[PDB]
Amino acid sequence: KVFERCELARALKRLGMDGYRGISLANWMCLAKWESGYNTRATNYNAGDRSTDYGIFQINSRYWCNDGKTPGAVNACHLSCSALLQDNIADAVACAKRVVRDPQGIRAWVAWRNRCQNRDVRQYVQGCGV
Ligand code: NA
Repeated sequence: KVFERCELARALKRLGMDGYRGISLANWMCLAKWESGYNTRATNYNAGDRSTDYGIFQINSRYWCNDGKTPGAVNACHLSCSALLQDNIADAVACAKRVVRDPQGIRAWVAWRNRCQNRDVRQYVQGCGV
């Protein structure tokens, strides 16, 4: 599923993402925008280390979910990576919450640093009623 901007903003707020571990909703929106373009089925193979990024937040198979083919990987979210490709984003949100529970927080995603950090991210949530 490819979510529309405000549709996604409203869903995330309902899922308790606004202010989660100090992270505003607009930041989560900026991350989803740059990682997948709000697309839940997005997958990206990293030829360099044999891992794959899954779903709306492009969560990596090396530390977060299990896809069985990634070398020396863990499954911290305790989920099959398939769970991160559903139209229902409940599991992906639960896993994203787990990711930011580590010291790096939202910085764990390089895209966030490149395109969201220190920028005016208000545009991502404007007019959505959140
Ligand atoms: Na894994």
